[PDB]
Amino acid sequence: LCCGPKLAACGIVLSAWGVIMLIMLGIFFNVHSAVLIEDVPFTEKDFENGPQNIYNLYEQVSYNCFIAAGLYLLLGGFSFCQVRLN
Amino acid sequence: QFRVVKEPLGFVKVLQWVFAIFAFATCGSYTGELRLSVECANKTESALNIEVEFEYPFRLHQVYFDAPSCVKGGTTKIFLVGDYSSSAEFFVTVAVFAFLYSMGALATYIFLQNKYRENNKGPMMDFLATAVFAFMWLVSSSAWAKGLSDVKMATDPENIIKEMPMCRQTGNTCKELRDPVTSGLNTSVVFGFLNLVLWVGNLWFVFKETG
Amino acid sequence: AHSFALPVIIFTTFWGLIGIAGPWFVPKGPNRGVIITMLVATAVCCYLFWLIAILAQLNPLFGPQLKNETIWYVRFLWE
Amino acid sequence: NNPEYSSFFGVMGASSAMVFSAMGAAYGTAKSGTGIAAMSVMRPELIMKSIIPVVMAGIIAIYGLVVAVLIANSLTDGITLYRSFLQLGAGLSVGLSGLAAGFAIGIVGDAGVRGTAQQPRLFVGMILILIFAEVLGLYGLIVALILSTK
Amino acid sequence: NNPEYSSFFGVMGASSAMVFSAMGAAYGTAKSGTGIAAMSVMRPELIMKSIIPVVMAGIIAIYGLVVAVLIANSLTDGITLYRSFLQLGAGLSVGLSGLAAGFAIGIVGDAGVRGTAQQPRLFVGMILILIFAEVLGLYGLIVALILSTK
Amino acid sequence: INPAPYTVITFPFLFAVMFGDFGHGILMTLFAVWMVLRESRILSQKHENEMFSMVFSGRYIILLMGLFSIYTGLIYNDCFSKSLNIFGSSWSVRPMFTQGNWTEETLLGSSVLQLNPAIPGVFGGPYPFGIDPIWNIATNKLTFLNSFKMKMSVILGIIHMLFGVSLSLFNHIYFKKPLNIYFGFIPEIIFMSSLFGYLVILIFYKWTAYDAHSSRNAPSLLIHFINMFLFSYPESGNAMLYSGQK
Repeated sequence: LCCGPKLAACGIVLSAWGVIMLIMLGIFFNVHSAVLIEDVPFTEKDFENGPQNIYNLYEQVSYNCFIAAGLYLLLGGFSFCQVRLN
Repeated sequence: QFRVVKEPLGFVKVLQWVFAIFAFATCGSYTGELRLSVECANKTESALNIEVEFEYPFRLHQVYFDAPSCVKGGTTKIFLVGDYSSSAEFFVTVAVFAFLYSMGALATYIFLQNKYRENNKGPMMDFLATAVFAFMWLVSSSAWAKGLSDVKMATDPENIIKEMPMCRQTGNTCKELRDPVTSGLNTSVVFGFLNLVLWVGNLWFVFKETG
Repeated sequence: AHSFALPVIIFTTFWGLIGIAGPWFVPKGPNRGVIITMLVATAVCCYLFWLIAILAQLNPLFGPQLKNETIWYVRFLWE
Repeated sequence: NNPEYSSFFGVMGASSAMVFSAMGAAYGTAKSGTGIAAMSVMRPELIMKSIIPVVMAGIIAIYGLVVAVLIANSLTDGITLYRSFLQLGAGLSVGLSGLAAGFAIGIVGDAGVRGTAQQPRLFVGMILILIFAEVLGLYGLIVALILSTK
Repeated sequence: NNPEYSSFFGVMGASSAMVFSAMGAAYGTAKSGTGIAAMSVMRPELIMKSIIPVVMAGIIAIYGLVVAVLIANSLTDGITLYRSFLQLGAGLSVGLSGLAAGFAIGIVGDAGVRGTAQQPRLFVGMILILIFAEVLGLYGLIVALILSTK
Repeated sequence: INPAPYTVITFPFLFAVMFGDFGHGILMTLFAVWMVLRESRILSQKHENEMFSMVFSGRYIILLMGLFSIYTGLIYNDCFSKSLNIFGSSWSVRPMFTQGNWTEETLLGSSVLQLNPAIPGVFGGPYPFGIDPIWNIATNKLTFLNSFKMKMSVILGIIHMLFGVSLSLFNHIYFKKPLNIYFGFIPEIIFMSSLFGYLVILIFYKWTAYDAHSSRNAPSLLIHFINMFLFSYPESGNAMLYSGQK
């Protein structure tokens, strides 16, 4: 019926890929704290004090792997529902 | 069925689950500290009080601390050596996986007993899984023994004292106040060895039960 | 630091064993030879590839080049 | 401390990024209009199916406009030579890229307009080619906004 | 110390990496469009079939963009003449390799579409030659990297 | 000699030699498995797109080169532009660098880059896992990567070419044509070997023998090759590769 699977299967594959890679990025940014070899960018300019700031902000940056993936968590669920509509 | 509960296989299994879920649970959240004093020729620059912190899985190369250089009021970072995260991380992580398998086996033994006795096929997979798990437990225990021994040689105050460069000169009476406490490490490895032996026993019992 | 004799020994022994013991365990049939040929060629090419890769890294002539902030970071991240 | 002629290169960029870009548009809307002249007769109702190249030309003109304005907005009397060279390079690059994109859009538009006139189903496919020409426009803009700050 | 002229040359290199290469791509696309027209009326089913040349032109553009970004990040106020001329050489070489490859792909694409318009079996053949065009661009890009170190 | 059994495996290997990336290997393998698993459905279906037909004809090659792309990317240690770091780097620890007369130079380093000369005497270590990961952020990675690719490509090409040329002798003996083998393939192979196997032995010799401490005075291979090609014999400016070279 509405939003036939012919123009949405690519959407499902893209959503699956997005959720898996975003979970991977979040996990390797939080647990491993995104060692600088796998990550150049950070969020500060004055880091002359000590290591607490770097790991704290790395956790804050990894936390942002939330709604990112969560966004798809849903979009995939919606696209599957549209696929079901026959 | 109370019969399977009174059967020694189930009681052995739940006991070994309790032992494992105590051992790895205690091992995987450790933390601790040791206290040292640095004193030099000039009593103004002496640091009467210095601390260093360690924890699980005993990545001792990550550990360090700053101490005065005792020249013109300087200071330098001394890096405590020793990479022992390998054996401890391997043991704890695959023991966590073994605990997931332990809950799976308990569910199989409690709710899926009918499938357990259907063609006696589930016992074979349980036996193979338990055999692999006993093997990894043995090598993990050996590696953890070696690693914690390396921790023992890495906790000697004389070694860290000899590492820091300035202590060669006269007047640098770098002494130790409170050594680290090794009770937790050998208690945990004792629990590791105990559940290893008990799981070997469970491995013999399941082998006898399959037939 | 990583020793050199051990990795060479394990890889050479393993892939030589695979190449040698493939065809004889492979069941006989109408298409045994073709699968044998892919096995042998795969083993030889892959082994030569990895040997080139590892022997490139043996005996470096110039060390890497790194930035200041990277040094201040790796100082405390590990090692 | 710095010579006055340092201004030279800078504002020449602030001119060129505009100038050449406009030339491109003057080819995109013109030759396409010549094609639509032939299209109008056989099927006068496909003017909406042939208004694409002119909007493309306007888009590239807007691109030239925005780079020229942004570069001009960073003008000062004591500008360093380095900044002056940066602005000149950015402006010239975007201008000539816009010129090339305008040429391509004009030629393909003139072809595809009458191609669609004779053959309706060409129309959708025609759009495809135009998009790729438009991509070149984007690319020019990118370099300028990479050369405005760094 | 270093002269003030030194910053000039290097910046100019970046401009080339976004002029010449781009221009080649432009020509290619335009020519291919003409081919599609001559093929659209008689063999209408193969319109999308001939998406292959136009993308194979746009790739040249992509290459230019790559090198441009690189030479926008290695630029600093205190540049010696050595670095400036290295960068100018890289930009010139990549721009001209892009241009030559663009001309080749354009001509070959016209010939390919026209040939396939009368002989399906020719399809694969045209693709082969097209590869030999695109690769030429890569050769230019190669020395660019060799000139970001030595 | 039908060249199918050779090509069927040397084509994915070569594609992998030019497709050194692991995530894209996974993507291509997923594509190939998607196409393959619907064999019965697609073959019993009406399709129109010719690209789909040629891709479905080449599903076997696509799958094999995806599977090889995975491995070659893994040894490349370049998965989606990053390096899969198993954390076995053994390059720089602080008190070792301070032992080599280097302390608090990052202050002036806040604006410069500070290459480190190698061999302070406490570092080294190859990596079993392919290519050591630290290169992925080193600003001089390009030089070593390009040297490695140069030597890689030349060596593989020479060996593959030897494999190609060595087969004609089989057919020559098979067709019973003595004049085309005794005075035929023999000069060809001796010529090719004497010209290029020399380059192979020399390049391995330079790789294995010249230690880091002899960085200065180290030779250039191409200069040697050109020198022997032109027969020029300068007495100074480049040292002989090994005793008895002349």
